[PDB]
Amino acid sequence: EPLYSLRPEHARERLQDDSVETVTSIEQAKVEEKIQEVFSSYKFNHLVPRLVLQREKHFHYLKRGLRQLTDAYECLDASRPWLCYWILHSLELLDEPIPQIVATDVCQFLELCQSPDGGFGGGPGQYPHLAPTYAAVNALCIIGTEEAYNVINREKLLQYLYSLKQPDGSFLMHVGGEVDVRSAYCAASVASLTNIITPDLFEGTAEWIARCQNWEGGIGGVPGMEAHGGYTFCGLAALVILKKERSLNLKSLLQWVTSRQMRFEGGFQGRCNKLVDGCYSFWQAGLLPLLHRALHAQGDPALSMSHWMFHQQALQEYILMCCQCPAGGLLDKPGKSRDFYHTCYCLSGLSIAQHFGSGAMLHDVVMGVPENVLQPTHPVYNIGPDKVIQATTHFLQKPVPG
Amino acid sequence: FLSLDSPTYVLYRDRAEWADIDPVPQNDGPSPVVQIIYSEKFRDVYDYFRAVLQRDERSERAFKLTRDAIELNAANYTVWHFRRVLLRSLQKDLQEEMNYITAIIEEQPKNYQVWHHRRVLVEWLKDPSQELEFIADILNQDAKNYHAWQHRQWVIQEFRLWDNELQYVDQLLKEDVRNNSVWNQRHFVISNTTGYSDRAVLEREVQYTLEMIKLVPHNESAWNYLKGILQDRGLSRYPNLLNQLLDLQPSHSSPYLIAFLVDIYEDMLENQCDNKEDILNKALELCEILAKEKDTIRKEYWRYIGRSLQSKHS
Ligand SMILES: Cn1cncc1[C@@](O)(c1ccc(Cl)cc1)c1cc2cc(C(=O)NN3CCOCC3)cc(-c3ccccc3)c2o1
Ligand SMILES: CC(C)=CCC/C(C)=C/CC/C(C)=C/COP(=O)(O)OP(=O)(O)O
Ligand SMILES: [Zn+2]
Repeated sequence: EPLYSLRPEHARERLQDDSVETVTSIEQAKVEEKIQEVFSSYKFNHLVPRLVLQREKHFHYLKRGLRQLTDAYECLDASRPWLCYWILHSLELLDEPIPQIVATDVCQFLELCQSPDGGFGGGPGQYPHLAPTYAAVNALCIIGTEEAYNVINREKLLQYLYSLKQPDGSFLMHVGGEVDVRSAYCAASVASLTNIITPDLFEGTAEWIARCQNWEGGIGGVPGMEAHGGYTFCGLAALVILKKERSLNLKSLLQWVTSRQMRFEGGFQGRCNKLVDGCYSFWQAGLLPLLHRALHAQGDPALSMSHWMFHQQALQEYILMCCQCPAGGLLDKPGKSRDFYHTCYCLSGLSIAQHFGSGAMLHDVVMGVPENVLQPTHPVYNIGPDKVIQATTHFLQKPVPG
Repeated sequence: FLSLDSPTYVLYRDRAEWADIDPVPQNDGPSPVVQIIYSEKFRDVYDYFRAVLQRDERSERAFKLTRDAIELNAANYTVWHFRRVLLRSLQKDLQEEMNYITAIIEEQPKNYQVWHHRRVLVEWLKDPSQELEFIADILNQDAKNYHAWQHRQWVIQEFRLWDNELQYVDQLLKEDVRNNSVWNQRHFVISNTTGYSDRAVLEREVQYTLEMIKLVPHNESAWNYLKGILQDRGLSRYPNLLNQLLDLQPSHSSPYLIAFLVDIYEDMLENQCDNKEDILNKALELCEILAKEKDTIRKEYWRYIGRSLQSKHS
């Protein structure tokens, strides 16, 4: 039949615990039984399955969240630029225009979030932090207006980045804060897009990132830690920005990420022997377009001309059948509550899985109804490719601060 | 201290000892975006936090206030920074603060700020005496908490507490041999102590891993560990490996065994092996079975491997 995870052979993909039960197998079995139910729901109810991205429902969810949130979001009071980014990117992916009045409002809000020291805080008056700084910059770029670009104080941003730089090449997330590969990516992301990369800003960074790659092939938060999709994405993406992808054993990395796709569920897990999760549809699967671009630069002649090195169809089936909340918004896995973070990354991942692109080639795979197709997203920044080029060219019109 | 959950809790605007201070409301601008309709309790605590932050009042009451702001949102790193300022400025007993962070981490272990705060306290006190035991209790509740393992690695490395970690690793491996965090910790301990060059150690490890594979053929962690400690110098450096894996193939087969065999064929085909046209086809047939039957979820990956193996070994 047309759907991969509903075919009878697929049943063979269920977990084999070798009759040796542990917390890991038991927990992986619970989720598989839960996912199977979703897959079998169509046969059970005697209906023909149809995969439809509830674009309308998600839109309402997004449009409302962009303006107001209940006290349930109190835990994100220090992550508001993140909310701006997650929502605007989702709408962007769903190809929904952002009213000029909303855009200016977002711009003014992020201005209040900007610190006199440079960088952005999680809210008005909060100290600058690299995560919300990455979020603010990405949001402003998604808007892409002269107004939005001008919100960013490029001179102060550079100063802030330097205040976080460590001797070993890594960056603090914020002053007096912790360090992990996220900071390298956030710094490289905002510094590149706004053209403030000085000759020594990222000295040693590429090397520090390469030290995070471990025996697994993936990348950990800091040297010595377990390989994880979120950190591996930050690491590679950061290296692609610095043009040092070569610093990594790309073959061991490629083998690790591809193994992170769940044979049964269809989605990805964040690390070996853990559970599948819709947001990793971007963090993990998003690494394939990066490796594809990295390998091709080295002249790899075996790379496909139409597909990324992961089951695009299965990831789309997982997202569409298991990660949509009927009320709008997307999620981790069935049974979990919706949130804007998962909405942003489940859609980002869907985009990746349905759009291939390698130079002159272009190939799509849109599972379910054709209206499911979303706007493409750039694998490094996770904002529209056009917004990247537009923002990049814009900031190139000015010199790197001194 | 008046618990934020206490039945007699009173908003700060209704507290006498705070009457002198005018709270500072949050300025979201004329037309708010992603505006959160905070509860009265939240908005009340933060309006006074903003007041104490603006005036930079380093007082005992402000210190107590940060505790409530943290409880309402442990992710607010700005509050955590001010709290550390107060700890220094007020000369607060740091072990008391250690008991405090121990309690909050038990409550919210998946938070970046709480662990970093603990790190700063340990760094300040130059005292890791409670760490291994505390981390162990957190790991006993979530054996895979990333922050917990990260904190454990940091403590062990900074204070050189290596002596008992491998034993700990064996303990947790016995509890769940599929715990990838424990296998990572295993590689962490060994590579920073004896290393993997001592042949006695490398053999010991490979035998243990192979044995774990025999016990649970489908546990990807053991397979990844075995591959990880051998791909270093190259799989073809160990001839006995190939046949030994082919031996347990009739019974202990898994798409992982097939994949490992392929990993050996490509290293061999890269280090001048005999019959470099006979081994190549063995691999391509395996890439075929993998992409078509035994591991189709990775069909695109396996088809790439085949194409790359021919692209240079034909
Ligand atoms: C490991 N993991 C895998 N899936 C999710 C996670 C997560 O634990 C995680 C930890 C650390 C990192 Cl760096 C990334 C992801 C995580 C959960 C989560 C929920 C919300 C969220 O919006 N939750 N809502 C809040 C309102 O009520 C409904 C649930 C927002 C964020 C969030 C993400 C990034 C920045 C700021 C915030 C969340 O993050
Ligand atoms: C740009 C940016 C900020 C990227 C980072 C994205 C990201 C998802 C990082 C993961 C961090 C983490 C502590 C995971 C462990 O959580 P868990 O054990 O609850 O999740 P798991 O079981 O799925 O591994
Ligand atoms: Zn998730």
